This record gives sequence, C-alpha cells and structure tokens, in this order.
Amino acid sequence: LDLPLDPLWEFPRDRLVLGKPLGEGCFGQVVRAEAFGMDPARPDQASTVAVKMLKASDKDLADLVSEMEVMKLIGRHKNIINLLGVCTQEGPLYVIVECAAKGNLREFLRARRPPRSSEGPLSFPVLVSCAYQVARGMQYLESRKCIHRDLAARNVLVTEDNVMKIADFGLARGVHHIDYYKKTSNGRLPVKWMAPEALFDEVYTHQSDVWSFGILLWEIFTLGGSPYPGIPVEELFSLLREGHRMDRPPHCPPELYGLMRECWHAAPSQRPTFKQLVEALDKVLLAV
Ligand SMILES: C=CC(=O)Nc1ccc(-n2nc3c(=O)[nH]nc(N)c3c2-c2oc3ccc(C)cc3c2C)cc1
Repeated sequence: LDLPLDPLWEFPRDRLVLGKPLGEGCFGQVVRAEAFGMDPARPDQASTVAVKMLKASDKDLADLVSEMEVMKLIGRHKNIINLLGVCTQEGPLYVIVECAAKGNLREFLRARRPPRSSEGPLSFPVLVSCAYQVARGMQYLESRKCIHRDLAARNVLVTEDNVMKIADFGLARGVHHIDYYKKTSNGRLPVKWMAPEALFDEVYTHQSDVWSFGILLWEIFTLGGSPYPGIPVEELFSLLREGHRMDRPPHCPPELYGLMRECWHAAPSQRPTFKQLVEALDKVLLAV
C-alpha cells in the first residue's frame, strides 16, 4: 500500500471475482477472474480477465510495480497481452490483463496434431498466420524498445479467435543468474531458445529475440515440438560452439526452413529484422 493512485489505470477491486489459478506451480499468484464494467460504458457487463498478485519482500513489490509500469509504457497492440487495469488502493496489489482463452501456443499446437480423416485441425496457412502474428507483435515491442529475452511458443497465448498474443514481455528475467540446466515443471529447457551472444556473452539485442523467433518458427512447424530433440544441455553447449543448427522439420516447405536458418545466423546483423520477417511471412500468406 501507499502506492500512488494512477486514475488512468485504477480499477475497483470489488468489480473482480477471482477464479481458478493459472500456470503450473505458482502458489496462486495468477488467477483467472471475471470483471464487471472493465468498459466504463457498460458498467454491468462481464468479461474474463487474468489477475496477477503478490505472495512478500520489499523487492517482490518493486518487481511487480516495475512490471506493471512497463506494461503501462509499452501501449496496446493486437498481438500482445495488454494491460487492462490495476488495483493499488485499499487492498492487495493486482495487475489485470487480457485473458487469452485457448492457452499457450505450444499446448495449442500439440493438442491439434493430426470424409476429413486426412485433415487435422491445423492447415499450413493458419500456421503461417500464427508466425506472422507473433512477428507483428514482436515488431511492435521492438518499436517500443522492449526486448523479450525468452520468446518461445510457451510465451505466446491464443485467444478465442486464434489471435496470437505475446505474453510476459515485461517480466523480470534475472539474466545474470540463469541456471542453464534448469528444467521447468513441464520439461522445458529454456536455454534452448537463447541466442549465442546471450548464452555465451550475456548480451541481448532485438536480434537475440530474432534468434528465439527462429526457434519459435521451428516449434510452430513441428506442431509444438521440443527443439534440439534428445540433446541435453551439456551437449547443446558444445554443439552451439561448433555452429550446429536444427534440421529441417518434416512437412515444412523450404521457404520456412529458410527463414529459420536466417534467424540463426551467427552474426546478429545477418539475421533478419522483425520488420523483414513480417514482410517475408506476409508474402507467403498472400501466396495463399
Ligand atoms: C510461476 C510461473 C507462472 O506464473 N506461469 C504462468 C503462465 C501463464 C499464465 N497465463 N496463462 C494465460 C492464459 O492461458 N490465457 N490468458 C492469460 N492472460 C494467461 C496467463 C497470464 O495471466 C497474467 C496476469 C497478469 C500478468 C502480469 C501476466 C499474466 C499471464 C502471463 C499465468 C502464469
């Protein structure tokens, strides 16, 4: 408490009904919720939102406050998870964002793996659209000087209308104390998304995010596959020092594997920019 009141963002906590937790092992810090009157022109209208709360140290408060203020600054875009409001007065700190109903893109793809017996849910144009939308979101974040630093399919959320929304672009990443052997409770090894300059030299640019986007492209066109399959972290270190790159996935046209390999060029200036990736993927989508 004793946080400043920002009337542009403050939302009455009694207009929230907190619901079931999100994430896997977060001690009830992020929950689904219903909000009433998030649109002040429809004060009684319900909507589904997501709420993040503390618990907590003085540092924990400052981290969330900083994460909140980052979202305030970055502004709104169709392909990111947008801040909707905050509860800072007369109670616990809440940060309210959009709820993307279908969950993260990795789980979305894996659950959709294949008269229409030969037709799985996911067609090539819709896979390209997913990649294009993420590229557009990332191009927006870069224009606002935001480096994501862990861009991955697990950090892209999918709305009821299959819109991609980049999540956690404003989360603290503790880049100076990453356990490179860390395996998440879902079995993910996040070191597998890190650009070499980040992993080896602790340098991040927008071009490091471009590297991770290449890994994300590979996840899309393997319908949520795990990158560097079967390669433990110790071997990944030596393979990246030798310049190893992932193989072309099955059922993946050369245009897309081409984009992947460009995103993994050693020199960051020889990777495409997000603006170039948007245009390249746009051409593929228009090719139908
Ligand atoms: C300990 C690890 C952990 O916490 N892991 C986790 C992973 C995903 C989600 N998650 N999942 C969805 C989803 O499926 N649809 N829509 C969402 N907004 C979703 C969110 C979500 O909610 C938020 C509310 C406020 C802020 C500031 C950020 C978020 C995020 C990212 C929550 C927790």
